[PDB]
Amino acid sequence: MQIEVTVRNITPIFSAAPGSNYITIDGTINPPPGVSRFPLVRTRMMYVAADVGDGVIKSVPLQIVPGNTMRSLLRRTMLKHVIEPALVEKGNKLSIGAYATAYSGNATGNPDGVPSSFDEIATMRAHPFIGLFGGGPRMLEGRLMVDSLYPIHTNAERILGAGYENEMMSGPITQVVWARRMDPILNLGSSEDVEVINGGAVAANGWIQDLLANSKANGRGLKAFNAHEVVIPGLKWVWRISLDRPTDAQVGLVLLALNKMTNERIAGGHSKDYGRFVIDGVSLNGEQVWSQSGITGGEQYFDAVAEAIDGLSSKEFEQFAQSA
Amino acid sequence: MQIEVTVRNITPIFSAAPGSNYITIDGTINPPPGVSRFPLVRTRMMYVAADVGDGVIKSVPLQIVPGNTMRSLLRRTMLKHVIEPALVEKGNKLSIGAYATAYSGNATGNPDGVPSSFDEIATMRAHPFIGLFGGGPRMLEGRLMVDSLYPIHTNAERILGAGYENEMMSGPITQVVWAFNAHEVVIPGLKWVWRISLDRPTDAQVGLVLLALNKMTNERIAGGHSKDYGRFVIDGVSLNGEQVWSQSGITGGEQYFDAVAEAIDGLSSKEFEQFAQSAK
Amino acid sequence: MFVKQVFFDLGARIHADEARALVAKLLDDTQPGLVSALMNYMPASKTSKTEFPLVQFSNFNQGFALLGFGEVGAQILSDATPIIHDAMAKLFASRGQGVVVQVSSRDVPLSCEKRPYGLQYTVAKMVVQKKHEHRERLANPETGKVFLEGLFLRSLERQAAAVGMVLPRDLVVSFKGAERVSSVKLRPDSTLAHGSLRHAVFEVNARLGGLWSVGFLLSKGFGHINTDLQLGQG
Repeated sequence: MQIEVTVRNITPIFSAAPGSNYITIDGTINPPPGVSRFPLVRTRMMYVAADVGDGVIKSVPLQIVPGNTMRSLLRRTMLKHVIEPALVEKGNKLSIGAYATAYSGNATGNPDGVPSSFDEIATMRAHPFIGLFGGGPRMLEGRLMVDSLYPIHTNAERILGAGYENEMMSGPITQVVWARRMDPILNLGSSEDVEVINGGAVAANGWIQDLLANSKANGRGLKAFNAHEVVIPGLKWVWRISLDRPTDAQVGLVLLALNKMTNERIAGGHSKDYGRFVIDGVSLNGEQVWSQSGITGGEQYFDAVAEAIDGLSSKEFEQFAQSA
Repeated sequence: MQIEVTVRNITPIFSAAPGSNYITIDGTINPPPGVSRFPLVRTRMMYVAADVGDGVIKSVPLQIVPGNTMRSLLRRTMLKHVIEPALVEKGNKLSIGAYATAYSGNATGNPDGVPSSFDEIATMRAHPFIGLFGGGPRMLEGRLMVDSLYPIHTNAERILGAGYENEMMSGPITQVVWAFNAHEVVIPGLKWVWRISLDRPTDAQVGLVLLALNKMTNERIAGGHSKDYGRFVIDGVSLNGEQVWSQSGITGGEQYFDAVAEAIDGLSSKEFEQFAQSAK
Repeated sequence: MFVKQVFFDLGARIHADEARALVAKLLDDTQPGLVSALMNYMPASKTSKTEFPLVQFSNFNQGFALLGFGEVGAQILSDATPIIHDAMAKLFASRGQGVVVQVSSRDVPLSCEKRPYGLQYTVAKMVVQKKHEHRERLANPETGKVFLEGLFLRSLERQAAAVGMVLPRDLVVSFKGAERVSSVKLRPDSTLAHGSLRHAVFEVNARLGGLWSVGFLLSKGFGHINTDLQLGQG
C-alpha cells in the first residue's frame, strides 16, 4: 500500500543537519580559517544522483526533511490526537515502558535477545499502532515505511519517475537566516527599568563588569551571533508512506493522523515557527483523496480505524513493551 | 490558536540583513567593478517559491522582518507592557538572571545538559509567559510560535493564498534611502501578515499574546530608533480564522482576557526564579 | 597593530577633558598606579610622558570613551575598565536614585597603503598653535601652510612609530582649509588659551584605515577621528 502526501510549506523548513559548519558575512559556507567564521547549522541535506547535463548523472545536493524525523512525527500526531484520546475515553493506563515504547519503539536501550512468539507477532502486527511502528524489547517489524521529504526539484527528477513532472524548481532552495543574541542588561538603559531587579542598579552594573572582564579575556556569557541555513518556504514537497500488507485499520490510522497533519511542524526550530505546511494532495495507491476538509475518500479505512479505536486497550501496549 | 494579524507600516522598515554589500547608484545595486563604491546595508530579504512566469515556480527574492526579531518584539512588548507593570508591585522583584532569562532566552550561555524534572516543565509551560517563551538553562520548549512578517505580496502568494485574493502587491518593494553609504529599505505603506501560533495553550498564554498585540502599536518593528523607522498600525487581527479587531483594539475573546487578568494578578517571582536558576 | 575603544555611558554627556579630570579625582585616594597607567604619568613623578600617549580619552554622545593604542595600551584599558566602571557606579549611586552605566568595546586594526590619487580627510577640534613662533607662522598663509603640512605628516609618522608599524615615507599631504578658528583652555578659568582649527580638511594620497590622531594635546581628546568611518562616506 503506497501513499504520496504532496505538501506546500508555509513557513521555512529547518531540520538541522549535524556538523559544525561555518559561514562568513556573505556566503562562503565553511571558509578557510582566519576570515572570522560564524557557527552555522545547515538544514538536512540528502545527496542524490541527478541528470545534470545530457548523459551525465552526478551526486548533487538536495535539502530534505528526514524520513526518520517524519516517521516519528506521524507516530507522534497518531498518538497524541487519536491513541491518547482513546486511552483517556476508556480510562486505559499505560506504563512508563508502554508509553516510551509507543512513542520511541523501545522501553530501554537494551533490546531483548529472544524473538517474540508468533501469536504475539500476529496480534501486534494486526494491531494498527504496533503494526505501523514495531520495535520493543523483542524488536518487532513494523508495516510502515516512511520515506524522506523531497521537494519537487530538478535534483529529484530521478526520484519522481511517476507523476510530479511539472511544478519543478530549477534554482537553489535554501536561504541563510541569521539570528543574533542580545544581552538585555546591556540594552536596558534606565534605572526605572532596574527598579524591578532586586539589588538595584549596582547588581546589573556588576554583571556588566563580569561581561567586560570576559570581553578583555571559558564560561560563555551572552550576545552570540549565529546563522542557520533554511529551506525556503512555499515550495512543494512529496512524502512517501509505504505499507507492508496492511490491515485496513492501520491505513485508517495513517489517514486519521494525516488529516490533522497541518497542526504540526515538519521541522526543527520550534520557536521560529519553522515547519508550518499545508497538504496539497494525498493519493492512496495513486488515487487522489485530499480536500480542504481533510481526506475525502477511503471510507473503509476510516470505518476500520473506527472499529479498531473501540476495544483498543492498554494491554497491547503493555505486553509488547514488557521485556522477557 | 493560529493567531494571525495584518500590520501596515507607515514608515520604512529596515531589518538590516548581514552582508558586505556596496552600491553605486539606482541603476546598479551591486557593481561588478570597484568604481565609486558606497557601502550598502540590505534589510531582510527572504527567498520564496512563487509563480513567476505564469505557470512555473521559481525562487523569488522577498523582503521580511525575521520571526526571531518579532519573537523578541512580542517578548519585550508583553514583558515591558504587561509582565513588568503587573510585576513591579507586591514586591516579587526579579533576579538579574531571571531578567536576562526573561528578555533573552537564557541568563548565560553554555546551558546545562541536565534536563529538568517534569513538574518543572508542567508548571513552566502552564505559566502565561514562561511557557510561551521557552528555554532557560534546562532548555524548555516554548509553546508560543512566532512567524516572519510577510508583506502581502504576489511573490509570497503561495504562502498566504487562501484569505487574500485582493490587496496583492506587485512591482518594486524596496527603495534605497541614502542618508555616502546608502541603506536599501522597504517602502512605507505596506500591508503585512504576521502568524502567531500556539500548541496546547492555557487561555492566559493566548490572553498574554492578545494583551501584547493590543500594545504592539507602541514599539517599533525592525526600525532604527535614530531614524524613527518601523512605525506601524494594526488592523485585522483574526483569532482562529475569525475577525477580532477594531480601531479601539480587540473587542472580543473576553475569556482569554479574563483568564490572563486573573493570571496577571497571580503572577509570582518564584516561578521566574525556578525558570532561571542553572541547576548545574 | 590594533587600537581598542571602550565606551562609557553615564546617562548624560560629559566632555573628554572634564572626564579626564573626573577620572583623576575619583581614584586619586586609592589605586594611584592604575591612574599613572591611564594618564601616561612618569613611573616616579606626577608629570606626564613626553612621548606619544598610548591611552587617550575621547568624546562619547552619552559620556566618555577611552582609546588604547598598541598591545600595551589595550592591556591598560583591559586592566583599567572594571575598577573605573565601579567608581562611576558608586559615584552615581551615591546621589539621586542612581543610574546604570553601559559600555561597549571594539578592537579596530590600523592600516595604510599608498595610492596614486589624493583623498579627502577632515578633522574637527585639532589644536595647532603652542608657541609664539607658531603664532608667527599662522599670520601668513604661505608659511602657515607648510607648517600644517609638516605637523600633519609628523603626527602620522609619530603615531606609526608608536604603534609599531611601518609607514611609507613617500606620502604627500595637502591642506585645503578650515571652517572655524577657536581657542582651547587647558584648565577652566585660566587666562592662557591655545589656538585651534575647526573642521580642517587635509588631502593625502595614501589611505588610512584605523584611528589616526593628529596634532597636539591628543590625550585631552583633540584631533582624532576614525578614518574608517569617513572612508567612502559623505
